[PDB]
Amino acid sequence: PSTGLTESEAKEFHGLFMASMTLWFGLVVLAHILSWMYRPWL
Amino acid sequence: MNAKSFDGMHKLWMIMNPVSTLWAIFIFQIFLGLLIHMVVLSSDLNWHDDQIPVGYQLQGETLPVNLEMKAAQ
Amino acid sequence: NAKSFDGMHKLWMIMNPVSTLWAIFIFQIFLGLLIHMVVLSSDLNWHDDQIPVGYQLQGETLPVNLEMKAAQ
Amino acid sequence: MNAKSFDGMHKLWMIMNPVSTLWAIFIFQIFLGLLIHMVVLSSDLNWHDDQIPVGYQLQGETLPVNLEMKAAQ
Amino acid sequence: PEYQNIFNKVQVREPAYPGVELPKGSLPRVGKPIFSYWLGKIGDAQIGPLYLGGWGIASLISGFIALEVIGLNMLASVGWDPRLFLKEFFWLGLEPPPPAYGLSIPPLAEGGWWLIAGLFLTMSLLLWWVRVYKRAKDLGMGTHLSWAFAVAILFFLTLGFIRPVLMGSWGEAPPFGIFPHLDWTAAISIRYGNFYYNPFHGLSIAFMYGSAVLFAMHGGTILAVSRYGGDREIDQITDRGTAAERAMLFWRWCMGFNASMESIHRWAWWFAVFCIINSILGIILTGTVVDNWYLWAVKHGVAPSYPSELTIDNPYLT
Amino acid sequence: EFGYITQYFDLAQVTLWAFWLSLLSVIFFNRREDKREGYPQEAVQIFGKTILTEGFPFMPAPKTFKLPHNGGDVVKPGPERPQYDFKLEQVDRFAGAAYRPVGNPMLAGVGPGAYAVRANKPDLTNAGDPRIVPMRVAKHFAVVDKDPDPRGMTVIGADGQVGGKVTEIWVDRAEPQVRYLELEAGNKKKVLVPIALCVIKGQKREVKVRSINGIHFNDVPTLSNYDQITLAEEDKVSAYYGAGTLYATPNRAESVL
Amino acid sequence: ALLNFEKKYRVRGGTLVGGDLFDFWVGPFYVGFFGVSAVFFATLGTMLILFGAAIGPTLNIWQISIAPPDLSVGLGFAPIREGGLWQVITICAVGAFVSWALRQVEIARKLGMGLHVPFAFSFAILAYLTLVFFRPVLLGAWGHAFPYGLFSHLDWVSNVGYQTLHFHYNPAHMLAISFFFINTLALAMHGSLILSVVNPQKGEEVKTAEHENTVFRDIVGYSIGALAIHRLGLFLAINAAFWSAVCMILTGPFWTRGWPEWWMWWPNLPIW
Amino acid sequence: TTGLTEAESKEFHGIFMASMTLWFGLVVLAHILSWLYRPWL
Amino acid sequence: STTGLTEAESKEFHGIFMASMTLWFGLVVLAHILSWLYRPWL
Amino acid sequence: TTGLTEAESKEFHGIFMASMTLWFGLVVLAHILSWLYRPWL
Amino acid sequence: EKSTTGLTEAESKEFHGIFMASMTLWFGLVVLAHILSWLYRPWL
Amino acid sequence: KSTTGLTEAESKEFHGIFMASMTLWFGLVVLAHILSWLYRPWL
Ligand code: BCL
Ligand code: BCL
Ligand code: BCL
Ligand code: BCL
Ligand code: BCL
Ligand code: BCL
Ligand code: BCL
Ligand SMILES: COC(C)(C)CCC/C(C)=C/C=C/C(C)=C/C=C/C(C)=C/C=C\C=C(C)\C=C\C=C(C)\C=C\C=C(/C)CCCC(C)(C)OC
Ligand SMILES: CCCCCCCCCCCCCCCCCC
Ligand SMILES: [Ca+2]
Ligand SMILES: [Ca+2]
Ligand SMILES: [Ca+2]
Ligand SMILES: [Fe+3]
Ligand SMILES: [Mg+2]
Repeated sequence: PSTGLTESEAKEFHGLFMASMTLWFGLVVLAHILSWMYRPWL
Repeated sequence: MNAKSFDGMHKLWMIMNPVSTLWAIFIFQIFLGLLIHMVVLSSDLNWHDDQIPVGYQLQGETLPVNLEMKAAQ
Repeated sequence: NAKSFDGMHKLWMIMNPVSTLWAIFIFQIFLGLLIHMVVLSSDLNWHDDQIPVGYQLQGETLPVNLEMKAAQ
Repeated sequence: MNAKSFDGMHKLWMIMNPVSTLWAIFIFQIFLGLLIHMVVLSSDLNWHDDQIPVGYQLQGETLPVNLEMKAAQ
Repeated sequence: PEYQNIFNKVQVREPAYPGVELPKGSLPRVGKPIFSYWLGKIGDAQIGPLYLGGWGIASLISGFIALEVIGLNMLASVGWDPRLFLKEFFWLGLEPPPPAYGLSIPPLAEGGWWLIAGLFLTMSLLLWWVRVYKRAKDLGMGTHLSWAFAVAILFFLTLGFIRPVLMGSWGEAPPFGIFPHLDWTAAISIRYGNFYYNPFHGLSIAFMYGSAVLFAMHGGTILAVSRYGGDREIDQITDRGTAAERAMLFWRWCMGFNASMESIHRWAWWFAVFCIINSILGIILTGTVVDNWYLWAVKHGVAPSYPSELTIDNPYLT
Repeated sequence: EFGYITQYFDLAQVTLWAFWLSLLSVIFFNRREDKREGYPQEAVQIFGKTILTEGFPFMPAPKTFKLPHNGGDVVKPGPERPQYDFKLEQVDRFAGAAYRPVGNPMLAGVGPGAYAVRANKPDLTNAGDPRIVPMRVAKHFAVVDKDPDPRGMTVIGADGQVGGKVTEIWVDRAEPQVRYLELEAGNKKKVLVPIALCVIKGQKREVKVRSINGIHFNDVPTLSNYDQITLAEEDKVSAYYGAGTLYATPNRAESVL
Repeated sequence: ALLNFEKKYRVRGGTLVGGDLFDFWVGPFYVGFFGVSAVFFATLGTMLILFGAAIGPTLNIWQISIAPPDLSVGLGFAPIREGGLWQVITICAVGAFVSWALRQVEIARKLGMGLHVPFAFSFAILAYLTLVFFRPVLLGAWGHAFPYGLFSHLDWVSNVGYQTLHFHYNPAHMLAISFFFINTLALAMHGSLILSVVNPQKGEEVKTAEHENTVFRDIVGYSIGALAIHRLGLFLAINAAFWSAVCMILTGPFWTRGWPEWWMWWPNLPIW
Repeated sequence: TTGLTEAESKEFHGIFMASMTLWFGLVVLAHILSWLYRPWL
Repeated sequence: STTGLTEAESKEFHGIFMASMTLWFGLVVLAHILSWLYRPWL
Repeated sequence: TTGLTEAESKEFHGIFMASMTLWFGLVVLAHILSWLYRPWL
Repeated sequence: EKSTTGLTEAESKEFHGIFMASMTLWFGLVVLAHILSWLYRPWL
Repeated sequence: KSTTGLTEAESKEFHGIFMASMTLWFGLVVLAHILSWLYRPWL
């Protein structure tokens, strides 16, 4: 415990971190689909 | 292994500080956002100055009122 | 995927609320100034586009100013 | 809810200092006032030098007394 | 005469000091401290240890990538010969893109390496900023050193990124050399009509002269009362002794007003920062608002007017 | 046309005004911070009455330093400790005249021999220990060879006479360096001399102290406990050596040319 | 007015010239023989600058100018309207600057302290004397010095610089600029550090010397010390002034080509 | 943290909101006058 | 407890924070609809 | 916080508002005269 | 005497397991990106 | 005397793994160069 978090606290943080990152990447994908529909670059 | 190889992963936050990491991630994301927008604006894909769907400065120079005033001088 | 964000309110037990509020406000003001300046430097500029009319040009061609400039 | 969600808002002043905040707001507003006036004065919307409703330097150069004095020279 | 206190006559050693304890959760400090006799003749003799965390490693990776790029292009400009590199070293440089390319990304040997080195140097300085801030704040001190550093970074970004973007060309930025960057300085003065008639340039020169004056005055005054324990400024601030009293009487009697042992450091701070603030303001207006500083100074009633006696005929009018 | 003008008002002009106003305003704030020590000042009136004046701009509101290791609070601008008991006679009958010491000038505490009234506690390290200590209390220090060890040398005193002999070195633990030399004088007392008033000659094995005379080393102020020094005592010692720069010889205060 | 603690330090003695006649204060100032001299010379110089502005074309503050003689006068004496006024003012200026330094010495002697400040001022004085006395004497004419005028001494600086095609390549000029830049950097860091240690994070105690050492050893790996930074300061400022004086005594008297051509000694070493 | 109780905070909030509303009203009025005199869009 | 807020205080703050952020984003959307009606940029 | 009681604050507020009103009155008068002499819009 | 990190042998084994798994996954993604790029714009 | 605190057994262990790793690295280098020579010979 070099950060002072126990294993339960780490599990909790990890759960919410992974959920948030997944939601963020979803929004990124949506932005790119719109951009491809408007101005395809490849 | 290869199915349950990433089960210890939650222990990451017992060696890395969560709040420091959050702040680092946010700052890096903002910097990268600004950078990619500036890189795409400096290419052929630029969307502010492409005069689509219309050029507005040129539209203002050729209004009938402005033309009639510029004729009178 | 609907019970994933339950513990979210605990965010404020590790991040200071007042510092975060101030950071957000300052960042938003800086970004507001920046985007206004970036759009004013483009073809979308709305102060100098002479729409709906050019005002300096309007002042140069007033009949009183024209008649005074003719007497010179 | 959509009406009762801003109830505890008044507690804002239990974590933010009211006097500091007031001073910050006032100073920021004055700075922004000066800035917007200067930004609009540097555009086509300028209202001091547009020579409307009349040009005053030009009016002074063509007064009959000044013209008659400049003719005698 | 009397001892002037310029060199240490007798030196003493104790075991190295590892440093004030950091908050829990920190990385250890790297290095075993060594001692320098020659550095100890004039100052502190210990070298190291050093703190390398997250931000100061990303910085130092960025900076060294940038340095490798700059060095290799300077070396390619002489045909890879290290003998010629040492021979003509002050004349070599990495040059910006040709101005006709605008703000696009040019090919690599016609300005793209300049662009790469600029990007990596920028990132290096911003990561270093975060390091300086956190290092001062983790020990519980005020963050005054980060404010001044921010001002300096802003001047580096103004001449180099902000002004070239506002002008529409990367070819308006300095190159990476010694004589090449001096040439850039002279040319930008010649093109925009004489920087001596830029008023922000005059004000920053006022504050650079003032920095030298003020620091000669302060360094002198504290060495002159170090016999009464004046070099220990924190104690003279929180418990005013005779050293501070004599130091403030000297200036009061000499020029009519004085500062205190804590206030003189605010004067120092500001004199060093106004120099660079005026630097930013003077560069940001050149070219984008004013096209000839001498004609500006003539329009606002500033330039002298030497007597003529002759007439020279402009041959473009004939 | 080479110098044609389109418009008189521009941005450079306005920005220059703004700078004139942003300076002119840090001057104000710095001048106010300058007056947290030594104020309100004392203005002498037409016929001798003294009032407290405050200057332009006025004094700031007090701020607090919180000293470490329960070393108390310091408010500034705040009260002052009382002066001691200097005696002085004015020389000419006007407010701007100079003063003369009344008794023995060396033992008077006026002129370059004045000192301040500090706390009667030692200065501390980050751990709570006294900062300036003799090298027998700090058992980990050593003089670097390559340098003349002053322990043993004599203390010639500016007129050629001997003052005493060096017996100890006083070090600074927070920043390792020498601060004082301790010596035994002619009447067998232990007195200190600051290292910044000593010229050390290794080969002659002498320490020359140009400030005071040889017989003057008998009257240097002494310490309470010889395992530490307090702020007050530092001031007294240093001030005694500084009084000799003008009072040692009767010819020192007497117009070079 | 006197400070709270000032009265016990206002004693007599410590002077160089004069004696007990000029040993008094006027308000906060200390006068002395050299105080009288300095104010005398400053007043006279100022009034002569103003008169030289009155006989010129304008009293605009930015466009006043008093110029030195022509080069044909040599090291002689010029008419009042064509150079002699400049000579009288440049005598007054020297008188005032030296008076200032000696008054400083008197004050420091009275307060019991070392003579570091007048000694550092001496190098500014030396740079001025290089520009008005030494360089003109070596080149053979007073008309090689600069005129007295804001904006008008800047025209002098510009044209003198371009008499060597590119003055940036002057070696002593490079060295002096190095010292100027490093001095501003050092002053910023010193100011910041002391302020930071006595104004800590809200609700903390004043920090110590150990904190001062630790912060710079953490950031950079080396800390110079609280007494050596004052030394480093005196050193950088004095060196800036010194190498400025050298760079001007080299230009004209000892080198008449372009300054880039001097550097040609380096790539012509027979060792590459 | 600021020493204000909940009643004092409620009081301050009341007056703060009233003042901000009045200020924004004056801003809107200034812009209506400017649009009548010199329309910019 | 690193910030000294309990769990109830954090819940309260979170409620009002989310409401405020939603209102701000609503105003942003409205500004962009007006701008698109006046001067379309894509 | 400022040492003023509520009565002292009421007194100060009375005179402050009166003075500010008089100042703004004088400003309005100056602008009416300037508009009569040299209209700028 | 010798430089150590305070990890026992069990902790080192654990860290090593997860480190190797993560590195393998990262390299897999890199290979996939390059196959797509070769299909779109071959460079050799 | 300058020393690292490793005994002789620890040194033997470290040396074994160090030599294995270096050999594997050099093998990969040789493979990269054979491919490059097949594609674009430089001598
Ligand atoms: C031709 C190219 C397209 C374009 C293509 C893309 C593509 C592709 C992307 C963007 C993305 C973004 N674009 Mg875009 N974009 C264009 C023109 C613009 C213009 C403008 C002036 O023209 C602006 C101001 C924007 C601004 C933005 C941001 C909203 C966003 C980057 C956010 C970020 O950096 O998060 C960094 C900050 C954090 C990660 C902080 C952590 C999370 C914080 C706390 C929450 C912030 C909320 C976030 C801003 C989204 C809020 C929306 C709500 C869900 C309703 N774009 C043009 C038209 N743009 C990216 C995006 O939308 O991400 C989803 C993206 O992938
Ligand atoms: C085209 C012109 C050339 C150029 C031509 C010259 C010339 C010519 C000179 C310099 C000199 C200098 N140049 Mg150059 N220089 C150029 C570009 C630069 C650039 C740059 C960023 O490009 C920099 C940073 C410099 C920097 C410098 C300094 C090294 C030096 C000025 C300091 C000095 O002289 O102190 C010395 C200080 C003094 C002379 C001050 C005297 C102080 C007196 C004693 C006290 C006065 C008190 C006053 C009257 C009291 C008023 C009292 C009121 C009550 C307040 N130059 C360009 C390329 N440069 C000057 C120099 O080196 O001279 C020695 C010099 O002559
Ligand atoms: C084409 C452009 C128009 C123009 C368009 C606008 C528009 C649009 C606005 C202004 C606003 C302002 N204009 Mg205008 N303005 C023009 C020309 C001028 C000229 C001039 C020399 O030509 C001047 C001197 C002004 C000055 C002003 C200020 C009165 C005001 C900025 C207030 C501020 O910064 O508060 C900031 C400071 C604070 C908030 C601190 C606290 C203030 C307290 C509460 C008291 C201040 C008194 C207040 C300014 C006026 C109240 C007077 C009434 C009797 C209540 N304008 C030209 C004609 N102007 C703004 C305004 O009117 O606000 C309502 C505004 O929205
Ligand atoms: C062609 C381009 C359009 C234009 C397109 C846009 C678009 C799109 C947007 C703006 C937005 C803004 N525009 Mg606009 N805008 C134009 C021209 C102008 C001009 C001018 C002089 O020409 C000015 C002065 C403005 C000013 C503004 C600000 C009111 C606002 C930026 C807010 C901010 O910075 O948050 C920074 C500060 C904070 C976030 C602090 C948080 C909130 C705090 C508590 C208080 C803020 C009050 C807020 C400023 C006002 C809203 C209150 C309402 C009366 C209810 N625009 C031109 C005509 N503008 C933004 C906006 O409206 O936001 C909703 C926005 O999305
Ligand atoms: C075309 C332009 C007009 C012009 C248009 C305007 C307009 C519009 C205004 C002025 C205002 C002023 N003008 Mg005008 N003015 C012109 C030419 C001049 C000339 C000149 C040399 O040409 C001068 C010297 C002045 C001077 C003045 C000041 C009296 C006054 C600003 C006061 C101030 O700063 O208060 C700030 C200082 C304080 C608040 C400190 C406290 C003041 C105390 C209480 C006492 C001061 C007395 C006060 C200044 C005058 C009132 C006294 C009466 C005799 C009863 N104007 C030309 C002719 N002028 C302003 C004004 O009249 O104010 C009411 C104003 O609104
Ligand atoms: C013609 C060339 C191709 C191209 C050829 C390639 C090739 C080949 C590769 C990329 C790769 C990447 N490309 Mg590409 N790419 C193109 C155009 C783009 C554009 C754009 C604006 O045009 C963008 C923004 C990107 C951006 C990216 C990144 C997603 C990715 C780099 C990851 C990284 O930096 O390491 C960050 C690494 C770390 C921080 C350490 C390890 C990561 C760990 C596990 C934690 C980080 C979180 C997460 C995994 C981050 C990556 C997100 C994805 C899930 C991979 N490419 C064009 C069309 N690109 C690389 C990639 O795919 O990696 C898999 C890669 O090999
Ligand atoms: C015309 C020239 C050829 C070319 C000829 C060569 C030759 C010859 C060599 C390389 C080598 C390399 N080339 Mg190549 N290369 C070309 C174009 C590229 C391009 C590109 C964008 O064009 C890239 C990104 C690369 C990248 C690389 C790296 C993978 C590698 C250097 C590794 C290193 O520095 O380890 C330094 C780091 C360490 C020693 C630490 C330990 C290593 C870590 C753990 C893993 C690193 C990657 C590893 C070797 C590969 C993954 C593991 C294996 C799949 C098992 N080449 C062109 C097409 N290149 C070298 C190499 O691959 O050796 C193995 C090599 O000898
Ligand atoms: C042989 O040597 C080896 C390889 C072994 C290494 C040795 C290294 C050596 C000897 C290096 C010598 C270096 C020297 C002498 C360097 C001289 C440097 C000087 C004096 C430089 C002076 C000024 C340069 C400046 C001010 C540059 C400013 C550039 C900026 C701010 C760049 C901005 C670019 C950005 C932010 C990127 C934008 C790109 C993008 C992608 C957004 O565009 C769209
Ligand atoms: C009433 C008796 C005193 C007379 C007044 C003193 C006048 C002083 C003389 C003027 C200055 C002297 C000129 C040279 C001074 C030294 C140069 C450094
Ligand atoms: Ca478009
Ligand atoms: Ca418009
Ligand atoms: Ca008008
Ligand atoms: Fe200092
Ligand atoms: Mg070049």
